[PDB]
Amino acid sequence: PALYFCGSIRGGREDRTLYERIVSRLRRFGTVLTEGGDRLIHEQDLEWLQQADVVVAEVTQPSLGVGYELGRAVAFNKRILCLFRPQSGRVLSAMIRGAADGSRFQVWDYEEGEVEALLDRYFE
Amino acid sequence: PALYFCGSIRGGREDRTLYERIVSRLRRFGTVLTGDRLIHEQDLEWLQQADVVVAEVTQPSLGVGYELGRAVAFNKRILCLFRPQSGRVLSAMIRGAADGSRFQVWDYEEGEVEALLDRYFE
Ligand SMILES: O=P(O)(O)OC[C@H]1CN(Cc2cncc(CO)c2)C[C@@H]1O
Ligand SMILES: O=P(O)(O)OC[C@H]1CN(Cc2cncc(CO)c2)C[C@@H]1O
Repeated sequence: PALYFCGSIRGGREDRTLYERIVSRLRRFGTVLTEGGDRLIHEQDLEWLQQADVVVAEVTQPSLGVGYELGRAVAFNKRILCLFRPQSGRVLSAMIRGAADGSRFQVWDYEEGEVEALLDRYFE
Repeated sequence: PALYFCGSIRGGREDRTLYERIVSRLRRFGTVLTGDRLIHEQDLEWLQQADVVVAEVTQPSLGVGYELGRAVAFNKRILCLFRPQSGRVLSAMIRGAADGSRFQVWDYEEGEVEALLDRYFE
């Protein structure tokens, strides 16, 4: 299983420690392809994105990059899991919340402390 | 001339005034189109029926980025407006998706937005 991980960087790194947690778990389930010059980045991740079997994304921290990766990932027909925290106070965008279909694209609300648990349940 | 605008909403509304300015100008030049699943499907419709997607991308937003991802995949023509005065560095997914031709990113100053839009639209 080849896994692509999306999570905010230039939109804010508020959740970096959580991203690391989320990635540490994914490496128990597969290789993680992720992690003028912005053109290299764009070009490289678009290739990794093409190769993934699951696209896992943390969508609390608003970010253009994460949004665009999801848009290209829907186009490529990839299987997509999004993770959102209602505790944050924000309201997930409707473009994300309503691209969900309940299987190929899923969106799960969670509390930050049980992310490993949830991850175990999805990749089983 | 069918026009789709995107700007931040559930990821921030600091630029609401500036969005109104862009929409007003957009209307000179053409038709402007602007449950959560209704919204996603209805918007994905206009996005498809569009001939050019204009996004203001100064403020980070999942939905503007998504819409942009889908428009690159609908090979639609795209123009992005970015404000260095915000102090943000724009996402590399946006600056680097650009090809100078069918996908453009222009850095402008808040005052000149009307002028930029006039140049873009002959
Ligand atoms: O928050 P961002 O920055 O807008 O997008 C964040 C997403 C886009 N990423 C690709 C990327 C990787 N290294 C630097 C950049 C510069 O942005 C972008 C991975 C991340 O999931
Ligand atoms: O900031 P957002 O919400 O993440 O995305 C912002 C873009 C998504 N919009 C579609 C939309 C329309 N009515 C409510 C919502 C609630 O999101 C969203 C147009 C806007 O260009």
